[PDB]
Amino acid sequence: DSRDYSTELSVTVAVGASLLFLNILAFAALYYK
Amino acid sequence: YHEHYMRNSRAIGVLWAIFTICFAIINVVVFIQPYWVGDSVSTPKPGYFGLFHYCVGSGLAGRELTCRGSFTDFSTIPSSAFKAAAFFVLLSMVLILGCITCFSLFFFCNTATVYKICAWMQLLAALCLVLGCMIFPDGWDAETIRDMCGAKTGKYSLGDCSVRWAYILAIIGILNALILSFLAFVLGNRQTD
Amino acid sequence: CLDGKDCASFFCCFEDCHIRIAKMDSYARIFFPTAFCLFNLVYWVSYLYLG
Ligand SMILES: CCCCCCCC/C=C\CCCCCCCC(=O)O[C@H](COC(=O)CCCCCCCCCCCCCCC)COP(=O)(O)OC[C@@H](O)CO
Ligand SMILES: CC(C)CCC[C@@H](C)[C@H]1CC[C@H]2[C@@H]3CC=C4C[C@@H](O)CC[C@]4(C)[C@H]3CC[C@]12C
Ligand SMILES: CCCCCCCCCC
Ligand SMILES: [Cl-]
Repeated sequence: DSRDYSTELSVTVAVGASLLFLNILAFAALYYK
Repeated sequence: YHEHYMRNSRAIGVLWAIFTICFAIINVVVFIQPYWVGDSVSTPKPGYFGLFHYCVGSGLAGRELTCRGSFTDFSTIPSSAFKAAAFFVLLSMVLILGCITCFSLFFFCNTATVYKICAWMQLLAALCLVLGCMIFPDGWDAETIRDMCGAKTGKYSLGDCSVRWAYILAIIGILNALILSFLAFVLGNRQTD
Repeated sequence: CLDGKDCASFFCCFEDCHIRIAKMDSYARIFFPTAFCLFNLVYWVSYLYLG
């Protein structure tokens, strides 16, 4: 096995950034009077 | 204006619940899956380990990954720091599941009070997940971990091994929990208006 | 507390705070089945699929 973890970390960071961005959109919806 | 106000509050509450369930799934996955740290090209032996479970290769140019560890039996956990981290990551999971249970209180109890109850249960969950992430690196001196990663490994030092998806997913879970906690606080104060 | 409330007024419930004890049976009617259902979901998924 090629003991390299770059694609795995990349997809994990992508999913995490997506979820965090959705939560900042939730703040955007709230704080926008 | 008020009907738009109520519609936005309701929708954002629904999305907050959805993201709470997503974070609960993340917490369960990181607690269970043993992919917090893993071998590298320069490592002596192959394998990986999580909070309590660890799998190591015998060292014969094959997989043959002998696997040992279980949270039910605290004897098999390599070190005390691992035990403490596994406890905190569980207390965090039991506290996020408690909020998902407390969603049922929205029928009867005042909505602001329930929002704040989950705000405080999510804040504590993030604090536990943060204490669990700070304490887990302290057990990297354990001889079992040192045997796989190598001599260079130590307390608060990766050495030759590299972090795998579970660790960064737990960090993302910390951030998500904190953001959801503030979201719940703002929603709870927003229903009162 | 950017809303303009006190730290206590923003991050704590003190409007009347318990007083709602007669409705304890009402909460437990749906709380306890919900807790048991969640416990079974994590319990069975953990042992059969994840590990
Ligand atoms: C795979 C894992 C699955 C996990 C599933 C977990 C499920 C856990 C158990 C059930 C909880 C059900 C809760 C339902 C609550 C419904 C409550 C409701 O009608 O919402 C109103 C507004 O609240 C709100 O916007 C708050 C809304 C909160 C909604 C909470 C439930 C969402 C469930 C979404 C599930 C998606 C799953 C996705 C998986 C990926 C409050 O009422 P109401 O105006 O009358 O008050 C008037 C007041 O004077 C007295 O209460
Ligand atoms: C009361 C409600 C809100 C929360 C209940 C929390 C439940 C789901 C928690 C509490 C203790 C947990 C268990 C603790 C230890 C282990 C051993 C591990 O190798 C697999 C997961 C498993 C089996 C956990 C599954 C989830 C669990 C049963
Ligand atoms: C896809 C793996 C899901 C693991 C169980 C999720 C439980 C969420 C909290 C009830
Ligand atoms: Cl176990």
